Amino acid sequence: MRNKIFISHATPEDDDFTRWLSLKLIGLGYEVWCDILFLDKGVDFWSTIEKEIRENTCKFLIVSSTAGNKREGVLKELAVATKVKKHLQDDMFIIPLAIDENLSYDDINIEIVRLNAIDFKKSWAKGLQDLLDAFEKQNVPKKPPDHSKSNLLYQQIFLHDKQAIEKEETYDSNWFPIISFPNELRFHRYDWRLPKQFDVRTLAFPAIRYKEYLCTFAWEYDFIHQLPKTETYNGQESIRISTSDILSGRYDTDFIRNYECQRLIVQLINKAFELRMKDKNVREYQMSKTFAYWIEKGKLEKDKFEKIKLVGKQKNKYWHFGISAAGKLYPSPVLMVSSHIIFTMDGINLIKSKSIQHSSRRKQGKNWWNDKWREKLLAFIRFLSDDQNAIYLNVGSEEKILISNKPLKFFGKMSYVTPSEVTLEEESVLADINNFEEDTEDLDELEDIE
Amino acid sequence: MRNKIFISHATPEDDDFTRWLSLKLIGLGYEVWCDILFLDKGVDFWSTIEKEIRENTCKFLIVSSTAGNKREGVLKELAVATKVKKHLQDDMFIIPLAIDENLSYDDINIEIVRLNAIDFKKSWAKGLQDLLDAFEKQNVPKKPPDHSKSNLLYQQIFLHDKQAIEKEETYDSNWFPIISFPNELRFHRYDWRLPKQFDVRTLAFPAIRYKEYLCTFAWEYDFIHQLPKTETYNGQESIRISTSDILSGRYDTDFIRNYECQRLIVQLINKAFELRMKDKNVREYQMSKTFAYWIEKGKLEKDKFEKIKLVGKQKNKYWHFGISAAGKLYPSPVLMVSSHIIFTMDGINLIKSKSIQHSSRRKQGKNWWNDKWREKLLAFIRFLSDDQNAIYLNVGSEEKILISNKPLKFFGKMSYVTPSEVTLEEESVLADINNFEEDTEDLDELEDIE
Amino acid sequence: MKELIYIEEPSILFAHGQKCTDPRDGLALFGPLNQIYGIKSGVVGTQKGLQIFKSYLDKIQKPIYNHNNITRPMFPGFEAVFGCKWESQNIVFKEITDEEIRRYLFNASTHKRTYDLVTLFNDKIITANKNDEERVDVWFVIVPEEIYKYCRAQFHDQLKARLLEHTIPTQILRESTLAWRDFKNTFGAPIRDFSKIEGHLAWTISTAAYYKAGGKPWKLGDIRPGVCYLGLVYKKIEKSKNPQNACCAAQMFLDNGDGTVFKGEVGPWYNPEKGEYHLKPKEAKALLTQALESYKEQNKSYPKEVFIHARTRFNDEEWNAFNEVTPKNTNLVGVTITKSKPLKLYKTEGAFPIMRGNAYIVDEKKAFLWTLGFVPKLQSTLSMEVPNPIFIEINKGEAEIQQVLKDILALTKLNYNACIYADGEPVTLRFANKIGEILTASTEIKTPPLAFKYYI
Amino acid sequence: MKELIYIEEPSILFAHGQKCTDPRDGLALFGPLNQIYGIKSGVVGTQKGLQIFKSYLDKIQKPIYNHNNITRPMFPGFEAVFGCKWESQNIVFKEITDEEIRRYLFNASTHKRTYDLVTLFNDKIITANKNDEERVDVWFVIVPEEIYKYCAQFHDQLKARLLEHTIPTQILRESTLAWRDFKNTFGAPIRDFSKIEGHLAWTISTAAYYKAGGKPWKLGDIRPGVCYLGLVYKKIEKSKNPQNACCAAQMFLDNGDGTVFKGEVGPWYNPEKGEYHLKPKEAKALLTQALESYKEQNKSYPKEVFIHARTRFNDEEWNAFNEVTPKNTNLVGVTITKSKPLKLYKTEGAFPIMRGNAYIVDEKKAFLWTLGFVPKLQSTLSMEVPNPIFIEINKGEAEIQQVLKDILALTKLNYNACIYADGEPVTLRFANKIGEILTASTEIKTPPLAFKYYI
DNA sequence: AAACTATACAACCTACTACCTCAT
RNA sequence: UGAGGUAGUAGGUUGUAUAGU
DNA sequence: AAACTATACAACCTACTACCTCAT
RNA sequence: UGAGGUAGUAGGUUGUAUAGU
Repeated sequence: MRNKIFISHATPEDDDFTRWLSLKLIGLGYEVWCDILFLDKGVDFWSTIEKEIRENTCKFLIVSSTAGNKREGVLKELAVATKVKKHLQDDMFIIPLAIDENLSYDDINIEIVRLNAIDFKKSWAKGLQDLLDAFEKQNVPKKPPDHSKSNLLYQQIFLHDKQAIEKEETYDSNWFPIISFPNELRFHRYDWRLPKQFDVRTLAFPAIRYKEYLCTFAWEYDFIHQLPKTETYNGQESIRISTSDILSGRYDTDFIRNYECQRLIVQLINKAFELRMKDKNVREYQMSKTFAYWIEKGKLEKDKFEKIKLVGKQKNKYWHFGISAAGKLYPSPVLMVSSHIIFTMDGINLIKSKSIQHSSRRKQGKNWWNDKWREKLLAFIRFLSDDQNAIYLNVGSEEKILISNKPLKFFGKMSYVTPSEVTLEEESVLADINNFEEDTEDLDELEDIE
Repeated sequence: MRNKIFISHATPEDDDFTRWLSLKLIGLGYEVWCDILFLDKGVDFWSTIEKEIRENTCKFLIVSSTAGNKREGVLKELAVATKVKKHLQDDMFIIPLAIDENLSYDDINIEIVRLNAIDFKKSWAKGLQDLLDAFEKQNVPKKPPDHSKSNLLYQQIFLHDKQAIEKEETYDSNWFPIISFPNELRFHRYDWRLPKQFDVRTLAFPAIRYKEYLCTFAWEYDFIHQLPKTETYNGQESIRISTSDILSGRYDTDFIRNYECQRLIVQLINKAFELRMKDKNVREYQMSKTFAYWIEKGKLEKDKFEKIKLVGKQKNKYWHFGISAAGKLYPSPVLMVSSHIIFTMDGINLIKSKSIQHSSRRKQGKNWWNDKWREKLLAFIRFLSDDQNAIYLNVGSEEKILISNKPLKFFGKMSYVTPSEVTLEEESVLADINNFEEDTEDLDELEDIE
Repeated sequence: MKELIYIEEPSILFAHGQKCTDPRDGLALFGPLNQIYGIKSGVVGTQKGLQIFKSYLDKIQKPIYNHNNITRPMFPGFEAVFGCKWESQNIVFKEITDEEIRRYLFNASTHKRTYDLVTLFNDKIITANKNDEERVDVWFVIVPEEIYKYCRAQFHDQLKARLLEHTIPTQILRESTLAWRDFKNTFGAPIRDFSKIEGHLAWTISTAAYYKAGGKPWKLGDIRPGVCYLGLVYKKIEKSKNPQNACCAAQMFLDNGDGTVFKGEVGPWYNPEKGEYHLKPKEAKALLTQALESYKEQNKSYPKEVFIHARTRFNDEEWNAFNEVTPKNTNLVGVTITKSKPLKLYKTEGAFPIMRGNAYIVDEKKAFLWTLGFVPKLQSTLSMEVPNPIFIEINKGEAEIQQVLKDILALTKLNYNACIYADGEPVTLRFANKIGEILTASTEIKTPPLAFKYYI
Repeated sequence: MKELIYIEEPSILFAHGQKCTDPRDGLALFGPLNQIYGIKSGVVGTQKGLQIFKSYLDKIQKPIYNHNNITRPMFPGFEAVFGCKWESQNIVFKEITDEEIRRYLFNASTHKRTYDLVTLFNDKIITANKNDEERVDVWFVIVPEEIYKYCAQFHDQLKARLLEHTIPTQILRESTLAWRDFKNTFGAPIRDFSKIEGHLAWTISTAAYYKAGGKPWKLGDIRPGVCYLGLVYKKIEKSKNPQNACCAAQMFLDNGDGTVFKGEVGPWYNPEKGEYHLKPKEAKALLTQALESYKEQNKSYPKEVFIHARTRFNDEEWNAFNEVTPKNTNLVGVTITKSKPLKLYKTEGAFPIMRGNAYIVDEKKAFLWTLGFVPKLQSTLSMEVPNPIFIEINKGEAEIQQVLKDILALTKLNYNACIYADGEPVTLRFANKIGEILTASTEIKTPPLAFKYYI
């Protein structure tokens, strides 16, 4: 019965490296013999060294360092290891270990040249796993008879992943760019034709009172239904600006700066959306700065749009998905869309209290996950559209703005492996962990929720 | 059954370390056999050593010191230990201890080379730690720790010559009591018969100006030779107060309080001593607060008196001995005497700088002890005694004061033993540690000594 | 159709010159650098506080396991992971009587009630540190449920702030934290479901205690010489109707895991109407002069390149005030970190969201970075639902976008109050909120300590 | 005929409830009572000071012998004696260059040099305590000898201005622990320790363990509810600044802990009347401080309070003391002095009186021979002939043998030095140090009451 | 409004309370 | 750590500069 | 001493920086 | 830990109560 592991290193050097490897091996479930621990001072060495070399050991390990290169005990143990290796006919009996990088591959004695060296140079964890990968010293610990295997498997087999991997994967974002930007941004210098008490909110087309100018997107002869004062205004007074120069920043005039041009354009594109989206008869929930929009019961059939559910029911509340869009211009002509989710009690009116809404939102957070979010958002975007590749914006009676309904897609050079679905349960467990760590004045709303 | 720990070593060399190890081992529950606490004098040692080694000893501890590898006795003990460890067929019997960092590992005897010596060079605490864990790995039967037995043993063996005994020992002090005091005081109401510019110290006999009175110890006929106008004085105006009432604490009048009665008494005692020993013609020294005196060399025969040594010369400097007396009557009517030594250059004049005098006093202080001090004190008092039993004072042409020349002696109930003369040299080393624990601005006066 | 160029996860140095990405696994494998000899713990509370504290420390003495070490690795017991001893004996106990607390509770003012408890706790540990003999390194204050609920301007900030002058390290532990067995509501479920994360609780508490002991748990992998990182706090002080302005501060990480953190000015300038959080030339000069002198103190040389982290944009007059105090060989870089920008990259097919380290570059002076998400080591997501990136901008200066991305991805791995793999914001801004809240809670502080054990 | 009564040598407790007489042998045998896990030492000074501290801190790792263990017991080692940890690693270090010292040495005011050098050390220590993260429990300061020979007390105002931040520190001279190569012009070490290395190691180790936080030894015999109030009477002396009376006080209650409070500066009786008769307000303030601190640290009222001082006590002060104290308790005042001469000489042999002898002259006044030959040490602590101390109790019913044995027990609790005994009781010994530190800086209003920040 | 003369503290006559340093 | 060295006053002596009815 | 029509800050019209809350 | 909540300001609009030449 030979089941011991022999470690040979410089007496006063590598005591750390040896004692570490040494212990770690005894904690992994291996019987390991070392000078520092088992051969404590007060015992004889050489007779015992010969005894467990020729009777009890099964794997020989030498720590090759500059200090241990010419230490006498190291090559004495190496000579007895070579003798016992010839005795028990095992060409893999000596497993060398390398710690010192300053030495070359020929400075060590000729006994270590014949055999491969386990890479312990830059780090010791990969060296430990390379030592474990060796035959006759495999992951099976010393042929374990009875027990004490749960701790070691919990260490080794359940903590396998340490590095990364390379694979190509495709992600789609939440952004939606504008396809065909309109040619002309129109300014109407109404001057005395705009009453002082009139309100920009009321008109059915985008507009900004810019000093004495009204900066709109459509013609000047489409506001006839709300004031009869337009027909005295001639179109040659109104000025026109091509959007290419203000998109490229080339348009530099004292009237409107380039960043002021961008700010005006983004304000009217935001206004133009709400308007059309509102013209699409979809309901409306108040938010702090933007507005929330949700689908009511009875419009979407089967709770299925492109094989994706959008509405739902749990406990005694119905939940409706939604969005809130706001564009920008700096990286691309792109309109963003943010994901929102609004609940109700019977599908007609909303909750009276916002705290109930926030509580029920975070209650519904853990129920689903990323693919469901993407499915609901994409189904919402395709339901908002009427064509197949854009969205028709009711910007004017002649000019439409087309925005890419397909979200922008990117690709990644590096990725990871796809595991089973147990890690989703681990992520909901982590949600419960964040429940267990942070909490502040939660008693009153929990008591009042019933 | 064997449960005893054997320690072999150089008795007069490793005693300290061996005592520490034996006391710690007997305090931590291991019963230990050693030649310090057990092998006292008056016993046959070798037969007991062999019997305990080969009958009841389970482990052997040899000290590998510089003196522990050439003495014959430790070699013989190691030889019989080798014989008994060969009889038991156990290699865990001889446990070497190496305590000298100067000892190389190749000088050590052959029976100690094979076993790795337990380190005791850099530190001792982890050496005891590894000795203890080696002992408990070797499964020696142990007793629960009981430091009380260690306390009893340490009191028994190491406190034999170092404990006080019960014997009567006689001591004599520096206190000299008056046997005879003048019975009355003489308060002289001279009033106009004295000048206002009169300094009372110029009289031949003690007196103190006191309101309208002149207190003294002599009659009115004493001051005739110096004051011509005192011949018209009438003695009936003077008042007398019995000193028994004052010394017994039963006199308290409106005129003089008891506190001031005693203060006047002790004043006349003090300057009576001063004037008396001025009349002896012993030279004076200007002490800071009291009056110091010293005897000229060349007067006493052979620099001796009753075979005692009083004056001398050390390094071109004649040092003299002297006393200072101040009356104190609070516990008893006793005249005090305090000793000071005075240094002269040629035996006539005094050193100009008091720093030289202080340095010479402290330099010559350590060379003698209280035997010489008692001898010198008794010598000075016996010389000052013109009489044989007491001192004939000089306070009055008639009334006098007689204080005995022998001091009051007291005896103690319990005392110690008398050792050899190593203790006085160790007190000189104590003076050295008093140098080594405090020093302040010594450079200039040490440089001025040459 | 563009790409997200990946940045490798930087490693953290451990003992014996070793590096591993996960601090929990690395601590269980190798251990910390400087081994402290042990800590003596002083506790203030009731008898139940002593019983719960002693039972919990005895429990964390022995090894304990979670449901799975995928998220939280094993806890091999305190001695086997840290190397120093901390047992039930030699614990200093300072009495708290419930009679005086109940008498103070009945007053109508919660403010005077908080004042008298903070006065009581400060008095107890000040007379502990000013006349007792035994050394107390870490003070563990425990509060029960009645005080925490019926006195709800918080305890922790003003406690630390009034303790700041005397330089005492202390740690506040709720009774809910270490007594989850019987912290039960009316239904029956524990409020603190710590049953499956006792390893996580032990890891966090032990790491905080060892950091407050005085030993460094882990250092950083690679710092180029002459480079220091400054994280500009702009914690908005909120104390009622005083002339408010701003109380900006900074955190410095140069060559170690220790942050020399100094106090910014009280801020009598740039009122909230112009509250775009800028520096006066005098105040900017003082700030960078303190940074340069601290670098000269702790490294005995002058820095080559200086980083500035912030949450708001910079200007030109602050920068030309900054550059007149820097030497001509130095380079200055400003970094803005935002969290409110919406950009969610969903995954077409898979069982996870986008992983950590995938960064999106749009220009040389600004780019996105995903510091939160999946990591192949931990095999789980630190986030929930879909993670959110952080937007990084270089407002002024000349540098490489990959370099600042690498530096921020390295800096986000130095959390010390919690033993977590990573956090969203960089730790220079994570520590910013608490250092500002502590320094702006008490008006009496003039020159505070720069070591970080007195804040977390 | 009058004889001399004997007081037995008091015992000092040790680890595991053990008692000995000599603290050095007991430390080598048993060890301290309450254990500390270790200490991280910090040093401020030049690189020469760092290498000298490392060479000593090392040397003291190894055992050091003396000529014999009868008087000078051997040093087994730091870990062997105290059971703690001390090494050359994890030592923080702050350096000082010689350019500033050479440039500023040529000034005309020596006190300005004392001020700026002490503030240099103080701000280095304070900055290290307030910015670095490594814990330091003791700070060891090495001073060069050029500033000692060319340039009121250094450590006095050093500890005084460090006292407002509560940091323990110790002062180590360069010639103390580097005496091998520090000789005068002749060629001999004027600070010679060729035989005394054991005492140096013992004293340094005991002071370091006391500043560590641990308790080396205590005294055993304590009846329920007795407190000794050693009243400082060291006179502050700062010229025209009205010194009057800056009396402080110690107290020993249940261990060796010394909880010293700040007595009032005391505008009563400016030094033209220095008879030290305390007015009722300040007297009751001092007593109330002692009584309230006893209530805090022991929860029970004191049955009997002892007062140690060096001058006489009069009636109005005592009546002021009595009213605040309740009806049950008893108060006694004890005066100790050295100036009274009574030297006792031995008839035969060359040895002194033994420690423990007592001479009684009345119920109120008595003597006590604290110093002299000791049977255990087999030598004497005193030099030449020992000088006793005069003990007298003013008023208050108590036994004279009790107060004699009480002061004899109190004499052995010196913590700065590892000596067998000193002459004066340790309350009056710490009196001078607490007074010198506390009246070197008026600018402190609530000083700490511990001992590690003073000795 | 003024005879006698001690007044009301006060400067100081020999020795008690603490400091402070010189070196063992 | 102890013995000499030094400024300054207990506490009731007798010289400064009054004022009391 | 007072004619024409702008100033002098400055409150306020759609929007971006922060502190506080709820809950897994 | 991140998504919703309130106060209210980055930086240009036009309504108040004076004064530039």
